[PDB]
Amino acid sequence: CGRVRDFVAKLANNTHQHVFDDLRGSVSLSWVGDSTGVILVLTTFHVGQSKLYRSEDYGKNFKDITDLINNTFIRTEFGMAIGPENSGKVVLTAEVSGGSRGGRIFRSSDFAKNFVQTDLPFHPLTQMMYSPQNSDYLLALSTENGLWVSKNFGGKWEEIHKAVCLAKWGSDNTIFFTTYANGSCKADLGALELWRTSDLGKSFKTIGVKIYSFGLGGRFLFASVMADKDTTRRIHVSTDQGDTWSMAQLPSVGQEQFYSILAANDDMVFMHVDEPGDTGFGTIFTSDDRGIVYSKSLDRHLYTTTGGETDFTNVTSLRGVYITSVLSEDNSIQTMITFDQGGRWTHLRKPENSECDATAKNKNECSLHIHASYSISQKLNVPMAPLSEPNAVGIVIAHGSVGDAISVMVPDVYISDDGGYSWTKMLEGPHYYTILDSGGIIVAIEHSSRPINVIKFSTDEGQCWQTYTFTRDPIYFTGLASEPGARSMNISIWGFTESTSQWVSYTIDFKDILERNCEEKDYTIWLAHSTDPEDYEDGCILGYKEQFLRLRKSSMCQNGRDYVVTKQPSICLCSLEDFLCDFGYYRPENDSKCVEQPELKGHDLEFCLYGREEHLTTNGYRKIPGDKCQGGVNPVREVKDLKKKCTSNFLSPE
Ligand SMILES: *[C@@H]1O[C@H](CO)[C@@H](O[C@@H]2O[C@H](CO)[C@@H](O[C@@H]3O[C@H](CO[C@H]4O[C@H](CO)[C@@H](O)[C@H](O)[C@@H]4O)[C@@H](O)[C@H](O)[C@@H]3O)[C@H](O)[C@H]2NC(C)=O)[C@H](O)[C@H]1NC(C)=O
Ligand SMILES: *[C@@H]1O[C@H](CO)[C@@H](O[C@@H]2O[C@H](CO)[C@@H](O[C@@H]3O[C@H](CO)[C@@H](O)[C@H](O)[C@@H]3O)[C@H](O)[C@H]2NC(C)=O)[C@H](O)[C@H]1NC(C)=O
Ligand SMILES: Cc1cc(=O)oc2c(CN[C@@H](CC(C)C)C(=O)O)c(O)ccc12
Repeated sequence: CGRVRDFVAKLANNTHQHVFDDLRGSVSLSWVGDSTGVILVLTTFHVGQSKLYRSEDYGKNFKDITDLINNTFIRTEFGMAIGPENSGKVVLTAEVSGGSRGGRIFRSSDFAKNFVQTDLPFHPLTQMMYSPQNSDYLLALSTENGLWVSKNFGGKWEEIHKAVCLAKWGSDNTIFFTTYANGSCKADLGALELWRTSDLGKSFKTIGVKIYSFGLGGRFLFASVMADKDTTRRIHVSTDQGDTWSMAQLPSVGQEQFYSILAANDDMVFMHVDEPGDTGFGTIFTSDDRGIVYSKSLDRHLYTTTGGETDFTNVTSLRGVYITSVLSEDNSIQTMITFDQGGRWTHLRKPENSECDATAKNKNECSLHIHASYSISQKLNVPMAPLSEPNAVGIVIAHGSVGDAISVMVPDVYISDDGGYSWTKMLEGPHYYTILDSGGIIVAIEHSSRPINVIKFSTDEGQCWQTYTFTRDPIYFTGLASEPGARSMNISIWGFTESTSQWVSYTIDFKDILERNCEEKDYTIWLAHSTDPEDYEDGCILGYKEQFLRLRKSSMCQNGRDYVVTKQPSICLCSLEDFLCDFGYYRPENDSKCVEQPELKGHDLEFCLYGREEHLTTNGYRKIPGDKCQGGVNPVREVKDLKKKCTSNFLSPE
């Protein structure tokens, strides 16, 4: 096919070895800041000692800064707490003598050039959490279940409430937290009170009662609330930060049951609801843009209750695309993909040249299935979960199998450049994989029981590969590290030599491999979501199309750190398919027409009794959240009031 020439020399001077000498136990790695190059490596020993290393070169060289922490012992439970973005804030938690009045931290605002020791008034139960708004604002939970806040980068701490189960930063330095009264968080479960502070503890407002748990995603604030004189509970939603609430359109659940936010974005959430009775699976619902009304997206979605693992995956390299696992009747697992944000799920098309396996009832006809958290947890030979990056358009890389179900065999690696519509076997056998330069470079390391001296790369998005021996002394591979955001040319291969064992890291700079900077000609026009190009609506997803400029497979050049994914939207005519049925409406049959329910049952009937004025009254149709369509069809009909229809059956008092 095609390759890069004289590459060996180009990677020769760019391969940078660093040996880590003393290392043991927990090894944490933290990137600090974007486009800084700062990496922290924290190690701990036990009968012990903590070693701390720093690199400004993206891992090409480190320097032992343990002398900055006074060679004291860092507790790994709390790891390295890194400030948001380029703040440079770094906080480590030291272990203190048993009798100490309070804990102790080592903090740096300088990207760990200098640290300062600070004795705390308390003992941290949790890692310290930075306010996303202001990186000098931190909150922590004490072992006494106190809520402590620092206005200056952990220098001074104030205890704002004395009983707290859970606490979170919202937007604008807001703090949400749950509290208890009588006794342990555990005991008062369901009886918890939900509070909010917007002043950092000057004043509070209790925005919920009978609270079980809460959580944030997108614009939504979710709270689980227990039913009066009952063992069950249900979701309530707030977009006003607790000021007003509304009951969700979801079913209630018992105590063995749970809710989970699978994904949330400014438009909506995917809510997973556990099935009653230890199924190991649930149903996924997608919400409307209020987070109030829930369409039912997927049945028998696999989510384990203990050590809860779900293969649910945002495919971040193309808009609207998500993959996940479902549990079949034959008790086997199948991967499904949605291109529309959960309006439709379907099996993943299999590679043209792939062959079906034993799991498949027909040798000619089967599909592609993806290994993800679940496979991993069951200890199938799976080095990495699925990878995609938003700056690498359409690209998805995953271990998988081709057949009627996820198979237990040793998986090859598969790739897609179109966002999951079509696939190809990228490499045979399990590999660790990473994306550099927004897809300009793909890198892979073989997964082996025995040591490896070799790395593999592709500049054509996985179509052909080349091989580079980065060391004479082969190592046992322990991981890849590369700058978050997939924009660098720099990749770190982590491992240890055969023993007297020690860790080493070989960091490779591809700057010479692609010497040429990409230019306008190197990009070609690509419509995302194309199915039938003769169709006027081809590629409309959620009301609109996007056309991209993508880097040619053939063209090899660096995209650049400043690279901008450029795309243009086309606004499609609204059709009924752009709407979801509103409360008390459903799509019977083939027709996409939303029609009125004859009567509301189950949680529909629950809501209908217990809902509120806005949602109970309806147009029968709402725009799918995030759906940008213009013109064409707007359903025309008058808002009705459904409260009468539910209460219609009940005898009412005077
Ligand atoms: C599945 O993965 C997709 C790819 O990552 C997700 O798409 C991304 O969604 C996020 C959030 O909706 C978008 O984030 C951007 O954030 C910046 C930050 O600016 C500020 O925005 C508001 C202020 O108005 C506030 O939240 C903060 O102050 C932020 O600092 C915005 O300026 C952007 O306009 C945009 O909102 C990404 O743009 C988007 N990526 C792509 C490639 O479209 C998708 O949401 C995921 N699905 C789910 C359900 O989570
Ligand atoms: C691969 O790793 C190397 C480090 O080994 C990274 O080197 C860094 O390169 C950037 C730009 O190429 C340098 O940035 C600087 O930016 C400021 C802002 O204008 C200005 O002083 C200069 O224009 C300068 O270029 C940075 O100093 C440099 N750092 C080191 C230690 O060499 C390189 O960025 C990595 N490659 C990629 C693609 O990320
Ligand atoms: C795996 C798992 C098991 C479980 O029992 O509960 C989970 C929950 C709890 N969800 C809360 C609702 C609230 C947080 C919005 C609730 O169920 O009341 C998760 O959020 C995520 C994962 C689990």
